[PDB]
Amino acid sequence: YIYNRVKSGSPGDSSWHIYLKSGTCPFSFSKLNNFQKFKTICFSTVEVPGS
Amino acid sequence: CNFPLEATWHYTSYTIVGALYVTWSEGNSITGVPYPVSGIREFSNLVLNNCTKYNIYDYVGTGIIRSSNQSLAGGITYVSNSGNLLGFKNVSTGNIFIVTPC
Amino acid sequence: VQQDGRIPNGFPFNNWFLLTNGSTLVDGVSRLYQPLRLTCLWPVPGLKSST
Ligand SMILES: *[C@@H]1O[C@H](CO)[C@@H](O[C@@H]2O[C@H](CO)[C@@H](O[C@@H]3O[C@H](CO[C@H]4O[C@H](CO)[C@@H](O)[C@H](O[C@H]5O[C@H](CO)[C@@H](O)[C@H](O)[C@@H]5O)[C@@H]4O)[C@@H](O)[C@H](O[C@H]4O[C@H](CO)[C@@H](O)[C@H](O)[C@@H]4O[C@H]4O[C@H](CO)[C@@H](O)[C@H](O)[C@@H]4O[C@H]4O[C@H](CO)[C@@H](O)[C@H](O)[C@@H]4O)[C@@H]3O)[C@H](O)[C@H]2NC(C)=O)[C@H](O)[C@H]1NC(C)=O
Ligand SMILES: *[C@@H]1O[C@H](CO)[C@@H](O[C@@H]2O[C@H](CO)[C@@H](O[C@@H]3O[C@H](CO[C@H]4O[C@H](CO)[C@@H](O)[C@H](O)[C@@H]4O)[C@@H](O)[C@H](O[C@H]4O[C@H](CO)[C@@H](O)[C@H](O)[C@@H]4O[C@H]4O[C@H](CO)[C@@H](O)[C@H](O)[C@@H]4O)[C@@H]3O)[C@H](O)[C@H]2NC(C)=O)[C@H](O)[C@H]1NC(C)=O
Ligand SMILES: *[C@@H]1O[C@H](CO)[C@@H](O[C@@H]2O[C@H](CO)[C@@H](O[C@@H]3O[C@H](CO[C@H]4O[C@H](CO)[C@@H](O)[C@H](O)[C@@H]4O)[C@@H](O)[C@H](O[C@H]4O[C@H](CO)[C@@H](O)[C@H](O)[C@@H]4O)[C@@H]3O)[C@H](O)[C@H]2NC(C)=O)[C@H](O)[C@H]1NC(C)=O
Ligand SMILES: *[C@@H]1O[C@H](CO)[C@@H](O[C@@H]2O[C@H](CO)[C@@H](O)[C@H](O)[C@H]2NC(C)=O)[C@H](O)[C@H]1NC(C)=O
Ligand SMILES: *[C@@H]1O[C@H](CO)[C@@H](O)[C@H](O)[C@H]1NC(C)=O
Ligand SMILES: *[C@@H]1O[C@H](CO)[C@@H](O)[C@H](O)[C@H]1NC(C)=O
Repeated sequence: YIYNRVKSGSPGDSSWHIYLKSGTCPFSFSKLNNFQKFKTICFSTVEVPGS
Repeated sequence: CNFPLEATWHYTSYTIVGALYVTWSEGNSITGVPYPVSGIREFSNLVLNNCTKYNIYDYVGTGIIRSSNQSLAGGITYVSNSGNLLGFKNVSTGNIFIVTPC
Repeated sequence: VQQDGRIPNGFPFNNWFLLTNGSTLVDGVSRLYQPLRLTCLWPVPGLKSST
């Protein structure tokens, strides 16, 4: 997960904190890098039915 | 709540197509039926003498139903203290049925 | 109608139903909240379209 405050070139954006909240999912986003196992996944930035 | 409609090409790729949405509230006004019963004015079914699955006055289970006749004054449902049907009386008449686990 | 509106012990409730809002009882014993205390009772009342 990447928050590009650096895009401003002059990080006034350091006064803003933008991050993922605990979700509605049976897993934490940040822990998906542990040895978690799936049949299939797929990720989206837009609304998906059932997701 | 809903039921997603999914598509695949020989179970390699998977994608969502759409969904069926349903609302509801609990109660006893509407009953689902296994098939489009016709002709019949009032729907029921009773099979005797070998294993069946039954739904009888909301008791649900399996076993064998047999007819009998005893002077069972009182209501129409007879159960064990474990909540299982022992028998029932057929409402409109005095015939009684015995329910056993095959 | 008895004193305090009780229905006499021994009465047969020929057409008196228990009211419900959903399911019904078939056989058993329980405490209910039911419109069973009488303030009046009017036999063969003579109700007509002119009443
Ligand atoms: C709350 O509501 C209840 C729910 O309905 C109520 O319990 C019910 O009470 C009635 C009383 O009105 C029960 O009466 C039954 O009547 C049988 C019918 O015959 C009589 O009535 C006819 C109509 O009134 C008459 O025509 C007939 O009289 C004629 O014939 C006689 C015989 O030829 C003669 O002497 C008369 O002159 C006349 O000519 C007659 O009067 C009756 O057979 C029935 O059987 C019981 O008694 C037999 C004798 O003791 C036993 O052999 C049978 O084996 C019965 O006992 C069982 O039930 C008792 C009650 O449940 C238990 O104590 C016993 O332990 C035994 O229970 C076992 O068997 C059950 C299976 O059969 C099983 O489920 C149990 O687990 C256990 O295994 C009886 O008198 C009526 O059946 C009761 N109904 C029910 C469903 O229980 C209760 O009273 C109400 N509460 C209150 C506070 O009142
Ligand atoms: C299916 O589900 C519905 C779901 O709501 C349910 O209906 C509701 O039933 C209860 C019972 O039928 C009704 O609520 C109130 O019940 C009291 C009952 O009397 C007892 O309590 C008083 C107070 O504790 C005791 O003094 C008495 O001895 C009893 O023990 C009624 O007295 C209430 O009536 C009021 O309204 C009348 C009309 O507005 C007035 O004339 C009466 O003065 C009451 O005024 C009181 O209540 C007002 C409430 O807004 C309040 O502003 C007043 O100051 C005052 O205190 C009353 O009706 C409840 O209303 C019912 N539901 C609906 C839709 O009305 C059904 O019973 C259920 N059916 C079945 C079969 O289960
Ligand atoms: C509780 O107890 C009631 C007690 O009456 C039972 O309800 C009755 O069920 C019978 C079945 O149990 C209904 O009577 C007739 O059933 C025929 C059923 O088909 C079978 O039996 C015929 C018997 O000759 C066989 O040829 C056939 O293969 C089947 O095996 C119907 O076809 C009858 O219809 C005819 O008569 C009616 C009435 O005169 C006409 O309207 C029709 O046109 C037609 O000519 C018929 O209905 C009997 O009607 C039912 N009782 C009541 C009150 O309606 C309940 O079944 C029982 N409870 C349970 C769960 O079984
Ligand atoms: C505050 O000023 C700095 C200048 O004082 C702003 O950052 C510069 O903005 C100009 C044009 O608006 C860009 O050319 C510069 O290259 C910027 N700086 C850097 C390091 O890239 C800064 O945005 C101002 N910050 C505010 C108002 O939040
Ligand atoms: C058993 O069930 C079949 C249907 O499952 C029926 O043909 C047969 O008559 C039954 N009865 C007995 C006692 O064998
Ligand atoms: C009725 O009860 C007798 C009681 O002795 C039994 O022999 C008979 O099979 C019963 N069943 C029916 C349906 O008549």
